[PDB]
Amino acid sequence: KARKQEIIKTTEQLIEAVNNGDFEAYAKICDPGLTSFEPEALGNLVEGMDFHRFYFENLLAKNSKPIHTTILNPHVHVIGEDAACIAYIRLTQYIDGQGRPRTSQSEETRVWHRPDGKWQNVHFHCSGAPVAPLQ
Amino acid sequence: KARKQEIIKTTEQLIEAVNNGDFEAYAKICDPGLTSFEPEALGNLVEGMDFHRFYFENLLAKNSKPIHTTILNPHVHVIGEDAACIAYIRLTQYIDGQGRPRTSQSEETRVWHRPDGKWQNVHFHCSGAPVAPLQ
Amino acid sequence: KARKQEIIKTTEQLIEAVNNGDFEAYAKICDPGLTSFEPEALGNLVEGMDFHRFYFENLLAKNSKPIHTTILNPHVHVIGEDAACIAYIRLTQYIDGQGRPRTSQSEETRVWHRPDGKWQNVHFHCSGAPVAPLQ
Amino acid sequence: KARKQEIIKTTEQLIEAVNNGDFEAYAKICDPGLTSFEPEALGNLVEGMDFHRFYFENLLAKNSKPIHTTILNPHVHVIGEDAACIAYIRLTQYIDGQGRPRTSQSEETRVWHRPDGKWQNVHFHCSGAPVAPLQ
Amino acid sequence: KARKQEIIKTTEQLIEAVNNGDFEAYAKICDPGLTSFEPEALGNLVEGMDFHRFYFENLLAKNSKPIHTTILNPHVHVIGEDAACIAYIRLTQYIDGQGRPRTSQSEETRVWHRPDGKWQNVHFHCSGAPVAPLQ
Amino acid sequence: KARKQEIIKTTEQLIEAVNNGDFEAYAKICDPGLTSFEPEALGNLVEGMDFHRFYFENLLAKNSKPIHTTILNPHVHVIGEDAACIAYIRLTQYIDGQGRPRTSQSEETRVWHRPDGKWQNVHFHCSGAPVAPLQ
Amino acid sequence: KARKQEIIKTTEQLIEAVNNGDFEAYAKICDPGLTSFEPEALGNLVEGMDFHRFYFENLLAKNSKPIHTTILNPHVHVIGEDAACIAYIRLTQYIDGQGRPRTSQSEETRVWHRPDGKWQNVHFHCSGAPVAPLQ
Amino acid sequence: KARKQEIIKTTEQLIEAVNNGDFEAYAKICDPGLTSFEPEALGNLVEGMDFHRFYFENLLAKNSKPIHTTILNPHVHVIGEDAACIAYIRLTQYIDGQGRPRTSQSEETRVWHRPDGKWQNVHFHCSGAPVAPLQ
Amino acid sequence: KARKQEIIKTTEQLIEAVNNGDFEAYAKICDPGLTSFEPEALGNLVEGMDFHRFYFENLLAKNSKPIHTTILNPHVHVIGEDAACIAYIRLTQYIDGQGRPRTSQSEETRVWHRPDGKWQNVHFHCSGAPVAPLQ
Amino acid sequence: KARKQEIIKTTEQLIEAVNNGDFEAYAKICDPGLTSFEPEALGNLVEGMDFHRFYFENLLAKNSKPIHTTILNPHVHVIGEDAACIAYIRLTQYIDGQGRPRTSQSEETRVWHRPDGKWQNVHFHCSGAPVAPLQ
Amino acid sequence: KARKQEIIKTTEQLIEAVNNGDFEAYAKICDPGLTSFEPEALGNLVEGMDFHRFYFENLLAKNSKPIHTTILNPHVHVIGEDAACIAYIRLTQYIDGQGRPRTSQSEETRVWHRPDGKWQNVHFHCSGAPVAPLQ
Amino acid sequence: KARKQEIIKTTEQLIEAVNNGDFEAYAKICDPGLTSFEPEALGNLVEGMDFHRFYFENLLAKNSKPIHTTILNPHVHVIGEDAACIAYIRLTQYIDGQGRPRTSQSEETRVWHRPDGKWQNVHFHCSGAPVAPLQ
Amino acid sequence: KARKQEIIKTTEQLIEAVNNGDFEAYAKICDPGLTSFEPEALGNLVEGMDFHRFYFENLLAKNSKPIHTTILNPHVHVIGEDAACIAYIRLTQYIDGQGRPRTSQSEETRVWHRPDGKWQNVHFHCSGAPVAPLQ
Amino acid sequence: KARKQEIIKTTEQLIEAVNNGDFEAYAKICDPGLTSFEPEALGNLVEGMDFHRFYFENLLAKNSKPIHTTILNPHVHVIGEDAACIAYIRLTQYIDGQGRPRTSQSEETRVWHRPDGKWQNVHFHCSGAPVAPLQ
Repeated sequence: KARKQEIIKTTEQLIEAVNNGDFEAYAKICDPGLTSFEPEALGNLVEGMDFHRFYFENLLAKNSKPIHTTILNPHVHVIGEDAACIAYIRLTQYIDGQGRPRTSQSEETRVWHRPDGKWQNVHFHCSGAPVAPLQ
Repeated sequence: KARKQEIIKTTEQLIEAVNNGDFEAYAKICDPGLTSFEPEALGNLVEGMDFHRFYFENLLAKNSKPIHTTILNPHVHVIGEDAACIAYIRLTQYIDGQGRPRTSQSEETRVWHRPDGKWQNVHFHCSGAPVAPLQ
Repeated sequence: KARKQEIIKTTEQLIEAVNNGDFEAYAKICDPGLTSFEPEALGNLVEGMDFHRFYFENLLAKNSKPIHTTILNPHVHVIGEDAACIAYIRLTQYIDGQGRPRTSQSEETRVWHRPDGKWQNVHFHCSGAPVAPLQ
Repeated sequence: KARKQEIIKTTEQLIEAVNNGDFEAYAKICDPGLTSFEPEALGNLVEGMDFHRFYFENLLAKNSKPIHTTILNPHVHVIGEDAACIAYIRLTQYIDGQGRPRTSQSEETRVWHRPDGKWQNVHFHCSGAPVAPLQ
Repeated sequence: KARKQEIIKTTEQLIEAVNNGDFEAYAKICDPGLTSFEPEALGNLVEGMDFHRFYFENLLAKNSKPIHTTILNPHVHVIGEDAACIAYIRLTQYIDGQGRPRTSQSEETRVWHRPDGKWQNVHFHCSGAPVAPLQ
Repeated sequence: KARKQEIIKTTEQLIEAVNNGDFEAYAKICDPGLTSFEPEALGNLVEGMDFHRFYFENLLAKNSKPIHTTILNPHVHVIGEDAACIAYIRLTQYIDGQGRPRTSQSEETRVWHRPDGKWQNVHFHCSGAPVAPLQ
Repeated sequence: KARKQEIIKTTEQLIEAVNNGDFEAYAKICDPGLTSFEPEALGNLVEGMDFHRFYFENLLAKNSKPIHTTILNPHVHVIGEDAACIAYIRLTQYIDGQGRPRTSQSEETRVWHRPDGKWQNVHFHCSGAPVAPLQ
Repeated sequence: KARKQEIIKTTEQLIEAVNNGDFEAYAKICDPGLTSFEPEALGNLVEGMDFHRFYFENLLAKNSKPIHTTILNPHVHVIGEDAACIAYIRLTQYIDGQGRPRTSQSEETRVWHRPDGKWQNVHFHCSGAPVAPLQ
Repeated sequence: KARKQEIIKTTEQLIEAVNNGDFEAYAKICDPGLTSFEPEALGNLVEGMDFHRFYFENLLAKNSKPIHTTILNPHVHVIGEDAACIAYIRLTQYIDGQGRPRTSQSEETRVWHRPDGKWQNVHFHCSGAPVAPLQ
Repeated sequence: KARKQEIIKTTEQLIEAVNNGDFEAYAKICDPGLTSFEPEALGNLVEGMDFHRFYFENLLAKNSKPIHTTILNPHVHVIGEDAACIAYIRLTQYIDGQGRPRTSQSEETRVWHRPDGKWQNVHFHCSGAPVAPLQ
Repeated sequence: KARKQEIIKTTEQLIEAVNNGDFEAYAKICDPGLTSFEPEALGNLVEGMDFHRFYFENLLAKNSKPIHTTILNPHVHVIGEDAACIAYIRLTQYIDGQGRPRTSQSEETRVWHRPDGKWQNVHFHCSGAPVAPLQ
Repeated sequence: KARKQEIIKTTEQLIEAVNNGDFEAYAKICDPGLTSFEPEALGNLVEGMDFHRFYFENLLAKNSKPIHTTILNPHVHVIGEDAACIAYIRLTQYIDGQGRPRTSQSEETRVWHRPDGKWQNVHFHCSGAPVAPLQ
Repeated sequence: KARKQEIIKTTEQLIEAVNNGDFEAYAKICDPGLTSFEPEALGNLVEGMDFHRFYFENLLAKNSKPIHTTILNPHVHVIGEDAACIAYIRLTQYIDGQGRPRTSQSEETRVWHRPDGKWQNVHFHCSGAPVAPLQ
Repeated sequence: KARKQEIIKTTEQLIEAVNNGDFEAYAKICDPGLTSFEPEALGNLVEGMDFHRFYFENLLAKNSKPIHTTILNPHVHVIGEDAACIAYIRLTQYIDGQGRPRTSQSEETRVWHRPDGKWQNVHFHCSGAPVAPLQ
């Protein structure tokens, strides 16, 4: 019961890092063999870090607008001593180029494993909106 | 290396069962606590079997058209003695109501665990097209 | 903790009655001073039973199609010995006039009171789709 | 008969606070376990204060335009010594970015309980327009 | 206080007569100098009975479909011993040519006078939908 | 015959006051229990003065453009010693934001009563265009 | 004052003849040098009877549908012992090819002269709809 | 034969006055009981001078652009010693806001009477374009 | 003055022949070196009879519908003992494939010469609609 | 054979004059009783010079752009000692308001007579584009 | 001068053969090394007979509708004892699937050479419509 | 075999001259009796040099943008000692008004003759795009 | 030079087999490790025979319509004793469901290798239209 | 197995050169007889270097924006000692003129041969997007 809390804590940390534009921080939580389905891949299965490094260097760098993220009804499956899965709904509140409020939704899955006594994210599937807020 | 083959074999079996409209068969491979993201849920996270039982009783029952399914570039992560994850691209070839050929694509993730010495599917995330071919 | 279960049980019963087209049954669970916000009222606050009696006599009577209803993440507030409130999301699966599957969503609130030792529904607010499935 | 007046008085106070952009004031009238259905949640059931805190910090702060709000035909149910429900129609008059007059309508439900001898709002369902005037 | 009830009673009777297609009955309640604003006049002020006699002879005659009419929040002004005014909102529920339910709204004013000890309708203004249900 | 002239005279005075933006003047001619149907109410029946006070404070204040109003074919019913009704068509000529001429039409009903030996307007129904010229 | 009545009587007779499809009757009331502006002339000024004779032989012949015509607010100028002018608005109620009611408006001028002690129509200008009801 | 010339001469004079923006001149040629059908009246029959006085004070005042008017195929009926009617087609050439040439057509009727030994225009019907050139 | 009448008479005869579908008759009135501008030539200048012979053999042959043709304001120039030109406007009334009346306009020029003591048409220019009625 | 050359020479001269904006020159070649069909007349037959004088005073005056005109396949009929007709196709090359090249086509007829030993143009019919290049 | 006639004669013969659907005849007039630009080639340069043989076997075979072809203003260049070129405009009149007349235009070039004392067509360029009439 | 090379060489030279805006050079290679089909003629067959001289004086003069032209798969027929024909596809690469690259295609035929021992172009047919690059 | 002929011969044979619906024949010419880019794969790289086997069993089986295929300008590279590449343009002529002719274009590459002394196709890239004719 | 690595290495080098705008470098890796299918050729098969030289001189020269290219799932066939083929999917990430991120996909084939002991690219087929990123 206590193990579900630390998956949600770790997941929160990861999302924080991304919104902060901290590539250094992000690289410590992801497995170096990470794979992902996301809208920016145009239906392709991407693998490794360097496809993502572009957005941390050229988009997230300029992040100045106020933002808020809410995680709704997380379901955690624990499937060994060192293995976990989480499914959740994500709401992001942001302000657009007109100065008006906006909200966008994505539905998301992450898979976790614990090599060397540290949790690492090995896979990610993002659906509905992209990871960055929709336009 | 040999453990990746049996995940792909088991995944194939599951997809076969669905196309066949065999609810009995389908219920043996899924965990009774299965959860899923799929377009038919309208962005909601559904849990348990009875949301799916409707399509096996009222749609799949009438399945008469010829169909072919191809799995492209499956990536398998093995994350314990009894835990596995698979990501893949799915192409379905089918014939429409005009009698013309059609093809549709979905991109898909499944998570697997082995309680009682049998593999069970615990989570599913489907993206692009629905599980049944698009119109 | 046990009182939340009987609100969800009673709410289920009410929804059953409506789908069944049982006006007799429906009249026993509702307060005779019931009020409602629903799309069929065109933004107006209707009160009493006879606005609803039309659909039980002229629409629900003919109900023949297969249907399934799922209640997602019900939140119950208990606010006295004899007073309760419930908020929930409703998914309805149905088959259309072409013979194709459909799903529709509504988000809903009900308020309950217990005069004479029996639960009665005193107010209802329906949002998104109407009470009957959308077209 | 006298208890219906103090529900309408309290409801008026709450709406005043929101239009004024007074988060401090707003937090005293709402229950800390408040839940709401509103268009900004995109069909989701939100809970707690911090989803709302964003608009008091980033939108309502800048409120400068003249505004008027009218409550039409409030119906109050009183359902214990310490429990009440109110349904009402809301008209808001405002001036747009062109300097022209506008009016918008919402239809609304609030549920009230009296712990510690003070009325607290425990649930809210907003329909038609959002809480802030429509564009 | 009692005089407001008999205006609402008389108004109900008139609406009944129209839906029934009873021209004989309708002619007894209206003043022979009746005037009206209604959508069928195309923005013109019509006077006397023979413009209306057409619909009782050629449309209302064929009235076979089920119908229900609800009067919402009637306001009555009494302005002498023998003079009254009523404003109200009207909801009509009907079934269309596809066999589907429909609802339409009109907002309406009637003026009443009592020559020879019998109430007579002297003016009518109809707005939103026409007197017969909208298509 | 002479009593029809003073209703038309009084009605003219009222319309003058509105176009002039004289709230003080307007308040003396209307009954404090005035009710109205007008397009700005969005199909609702408004009552009392403060819904109208907004336009005298924020729109009519700025009235600078040339305007002309013509009343066509007024019909007056006199229904006691102290009670009257008037129906009329209104044409307004105005100049738009391009500097081009425009004309708009509304069709209108007013009801009058004479408490304390002074005529007061008790009800108003406006149809076609709003009270202010259309855009 | 009495001479205005016989112009309206004569005008009524003419309109009757046209709706009846009586070319014989129509030819007795019109001057043989009649001229007209009407939509069927496509902006041209037609003169004499034979342009009109086509519609009495090929359209009006088949006239079977129920019809009603109302003349609103006729203004008559009398301009000698034997000379008159009339301006009026015409409403026609008719039933369309779907079996639904319709109404159309035209605004019309006729000029009259009395050679040989009988009134004759010398000119006609028709505007808005054509002489026959609009589609 | 000679009397047809002076009607065309007088008609020319009137049109000149209007294009010149000479309200003084215009008032001498029209009967004080003039009536008209024109597009600016929105299908209504206007009477007297003050509806027209607006355009001489606020539009025609600014008339600066070059203009030319041509009268085509005038037909004159003479119907007493002191009574006449004229029907004609009018072409107006003008330059638009882009500096490009434009032409517009109207088809027109005027009725004339001679009280006190001076011709006066008693009625006017304008069709196609308005009196001022079309945009 | 008398020579203008015989040009209009001859022109009438020609138009009669065409509507009648009489190629024999048509060939006697036209010069064998006839040239024409008409919409059927697609902006080309056609010469001789055989381009026209197609419509007399394959379209005009089937002419069964009622038709009427009116010639408006013919202008004739006579330019020798044996040479003439005519310009005119043509209105055709016809019944369409729905059984509804229609009217179409063309504007037309013909040139005439008298070799061997018989008038012959040497050129034709047709504008607006084609020679046969428009669809 | 030689007489066809002088018609084409004279026609060229006329077109030159128009493009040059020389009203003086143009008036010497046209008959004072000239008539024309042209698009600027809106389907009407204009007669005399003053309708054309407008374009020489207000459009052609400003002619500054480069222009070229080509006459294609002129057909000349000679129909007396002093009477001629010409049909031709006209291509005009011009530069538009963007500075891009444009070409437009018209198809044209002119009729010529020789009073007092000088050729004069008595009629003109222009089709496709107007006389000035199309936009 | 006489050699231009036999090119036009030979060209006529070829077009006859095509419309007749005579592949045998067509093959005798074309060079076996014929090349062509035509719309059916989709912008490609086709060479030899077998691309054309398809339409003689599967389209032209069924040719039943009446057709007429006119050749306008042929220009012939003769460029040796045995070499010629022709440019021309082609009008085709035909009847469509509704039974209505149609006309289509193409502009065309053919090149001719005389090996073995017989004229042969060596190249063809077709522009505007295809060789068969347009739809 | 060697004669095909000098036709392609000469054709290249001509295209060079046009792109260079060298009218002097262009006039030496073309026959003074040149004819052409090109889109700028609007479906007409133009003859002689002066229609083309306009573009060398008013468009090609300003040619400043970079351009490249490629000739694909030229087919040459040689049809005497002094007579030749060439068919080819032309690709032009250019930069537009936004500064973006563009490519356009035309398909083209030229006919050549050798009077006085120098090759001269006698005919040209251009299809798809115009001679200058498309917009 | 002779080796280019046998590649074109072999390529022709393959295309024949496909149009014939001969899966047996097709399997002998392709390498069992064949890969392809084609529109039916939806941008994916397919490998092996069984994706293609569907169309030979369910589409090509029913092939009844007349068809013709033309190969334009094949370029062959020979790159060893046993290795070759071919690029070509393909035109297909076919008849549609209306019975009208159609043509479609694809541009295509094939790669060939000679194991065991027999040519085998190892790769295919198809662009523009699909392998079967476009709709 | 080792030979597949050097094809992928060489292919990477080529793509690098293109993005860098290094024409010198690009010319060393391509065969001087290179052929290509690419969208810029408009369906044509181009051959040699000078069609490509335009983009290295006029587009790639200005390349300043950040860019990233990813090669997905390369398949290599090796078909001799000196002959190879590669098929791959290409994703390009770039920033647009608004400063927003973009991604585009192409699917691509290259053929390689080793004359003189150096690998040279002999053919290229590009599909989906062009070689430069899509707009």
